[PDB]
Amino acid sequence: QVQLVESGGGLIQPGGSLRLSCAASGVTVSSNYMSWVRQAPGKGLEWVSIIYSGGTTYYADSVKGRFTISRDSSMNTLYLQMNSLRAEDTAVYYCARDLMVYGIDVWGQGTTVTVSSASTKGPSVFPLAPSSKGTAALGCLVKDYFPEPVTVSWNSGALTSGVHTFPAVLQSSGLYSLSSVVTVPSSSLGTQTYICNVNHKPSNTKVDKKVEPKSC
Amino acid sequence: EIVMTQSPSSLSASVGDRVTITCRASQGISSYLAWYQQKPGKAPKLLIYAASTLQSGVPSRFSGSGSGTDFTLTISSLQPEDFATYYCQQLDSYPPGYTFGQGTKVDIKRTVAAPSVFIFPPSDEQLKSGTASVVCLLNNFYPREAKVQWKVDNALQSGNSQESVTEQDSKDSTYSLSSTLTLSKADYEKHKVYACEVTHQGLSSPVTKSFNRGE
Amino acid sequence: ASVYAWNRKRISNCVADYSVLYNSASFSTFKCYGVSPTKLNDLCFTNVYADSFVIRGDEVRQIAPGQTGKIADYNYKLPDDFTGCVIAWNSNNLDSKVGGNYNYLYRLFRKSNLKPFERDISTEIYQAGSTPCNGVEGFNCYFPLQSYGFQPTNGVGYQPYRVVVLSFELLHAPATVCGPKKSTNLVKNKCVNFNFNGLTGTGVLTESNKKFLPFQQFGRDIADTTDAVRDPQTLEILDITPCSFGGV
Amino acid sequence: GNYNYLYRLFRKSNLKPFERDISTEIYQAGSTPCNGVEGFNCYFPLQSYG
Ligand SMILES: *[C@@H]1O[C@H](CO)[C@@H](O)[C@H](O)[C@H]1NC(C)=O
Repeated sequence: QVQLVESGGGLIQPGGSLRLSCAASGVTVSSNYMSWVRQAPGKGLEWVSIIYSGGTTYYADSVKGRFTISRDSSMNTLYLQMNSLRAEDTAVYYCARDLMVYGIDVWGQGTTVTVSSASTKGPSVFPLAPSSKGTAALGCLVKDYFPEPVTVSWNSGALTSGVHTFPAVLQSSGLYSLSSVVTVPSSSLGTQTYICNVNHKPSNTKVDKKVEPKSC
Repeated sequence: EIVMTQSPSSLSASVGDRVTITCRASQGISSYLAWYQQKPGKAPKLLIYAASTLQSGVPSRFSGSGSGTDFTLTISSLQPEDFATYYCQQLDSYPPGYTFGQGTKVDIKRTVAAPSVFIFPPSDEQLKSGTASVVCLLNNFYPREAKVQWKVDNALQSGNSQESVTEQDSKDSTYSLSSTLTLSKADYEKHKVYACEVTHQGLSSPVTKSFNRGE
Repeated sequence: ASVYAWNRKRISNCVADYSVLYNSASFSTFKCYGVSPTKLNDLCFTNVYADSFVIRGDEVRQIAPGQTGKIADYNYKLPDDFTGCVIAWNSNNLDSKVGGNYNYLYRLFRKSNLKPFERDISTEIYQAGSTPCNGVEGFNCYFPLQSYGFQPTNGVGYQPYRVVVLSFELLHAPATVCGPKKSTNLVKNKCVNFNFNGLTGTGVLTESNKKFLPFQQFGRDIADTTDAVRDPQTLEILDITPCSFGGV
Repeated sequence: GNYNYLYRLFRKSNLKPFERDISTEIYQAGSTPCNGVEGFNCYFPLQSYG
């Protein structure tokens, strides 16, 4: 069993502190080049830190003087101590065994770090009404919630064909937004009710919104 | 500093195709290069190390070649489990850090499909709050490349919109895209004609959907 | 030499002309710790050590006191209190081949850092995991050495540099390495302040009449006073008559 | 690292008692005249403390 298992991630306000663990089996952490690599949403892998088997450590410029890599030989575990956290530290954090010229061959499953001043908030659910003008589109706008995730269904699961729930985007305000759409026959807009079901466990919010043709 | 230039940003491939991905070092790095595979939500998987050596356990259809500045990855016969993102890494660089290529997404090839475009006005409920969201929908299209332009009273709007794309549909291999235009209620009520203009390979000429505020 | 197997030449019992070194336009790195380069020619040491090897350009900065990295930790380590000079120059025209020069190797895997001036030439398989290796390579079982493979098209950071580390050791034993300590011309029949081989004084040097033995250097009068000297370069004996003086 | 505190590293001769030297003339460590241009064997006499 050669694997790396990360833990310790979570949601934390800026300026807080967070300690990540990386438990290894098979690989001996203190006998290897061990790195921390992170990946921000939609961005590329960014190296954070590395500790040599002999004890030498290095850090990315962006984390110098705030992060500290370490290890416990008795626990065969790698650690990353993250102080003075900032919003732009938000990413999934991987631990990895580096073989230099032989590449990076063992990666963990990743732990997620989210740094934000945003207050937990349930979403507003607004209708995206089908236009008056063979098939019509309608949906729901799930705006201004935090943190991730929300799930959306239609007619309590009875409407699944043609449903597209988009990945959420982060707004300048630090809250998430998201839309769920479905395409349906124009001929049904008067005889078939469409309700979207929005669930956001962090805020204990379940909202059902009926989407109707708009009345000019 | 050494720069890695990877191309293309995306390619489309059917199962059985020969795929080729290219990586260019801004100066000679000899054989100090590695190739990885990564799928949405998963960690990277090492494929080739030292430019041309096959990592243990990686299928033999993967192969790397090149030394100096120009490097290629090669998938001799693309399998269903090979649809992923791929990128190169300069090995043992200085200053410390991992320089990765920009990445190549390998999606499922299919016939061209033009999007269905729908525009949605802000709801009356939302307008009561102070913010107007305008949403433009691009439904079931292929390929992924698509350009959406918002126009407000024929003024091309940039800087106040965000886009979201789904993953390739597991049944018809299309994409769907949404675009959300956010305005203050006060600004929104200063203009009449709201439109998104969509250009796409499947459309002979840009398709525009619009509404007039209050109609 | 390959950096892991760096070469060491022990230099003793000789005169060192350092003018050849510091006045050279052909070195790209030349950093001295604990000694001034120009002011080395008037110093004696008991031993000089010359360590030489090849590394990457990006690694040249690791040949210094208090540095870290694969070379300083696992290949060549200077002490924190280093008294010597590190000299380096680009040798891409020499130590790279078009197919890649794989003759130069470095240690890539080692459990702990080298002590200063330690030289590890072991080839034991490196146990990166829990189960042992027993000389068999494989996963978690890695040959400790790796090759640079210098190609001439490499950027400077990957091109080979030759490095020579001069260490200057001073023990409680007779010194055998000193610097040139040149001399000048000599003038006669004029009051001069003179410094012959080990003695110094003031006086007038004149052509002598004595017959010194082949091994005699310094004369001596009856009252334990220097009287004549043997010129170190010219095999001529010079009488030392103290410069004229008297009461006024 | 505070580097506002400096120390002179080179000088053509030792200071006399209570002598003060604040000149920034380029020290010529080699045989090549510097002509006020820093470079190889042409150093700024001051160096910052770490
Ligand atoms: C010393 O060198 C000079 C020329 O540099 C030469 O004329 C003289 O004979 C030499 N003396 C001895 C003892 O070799």
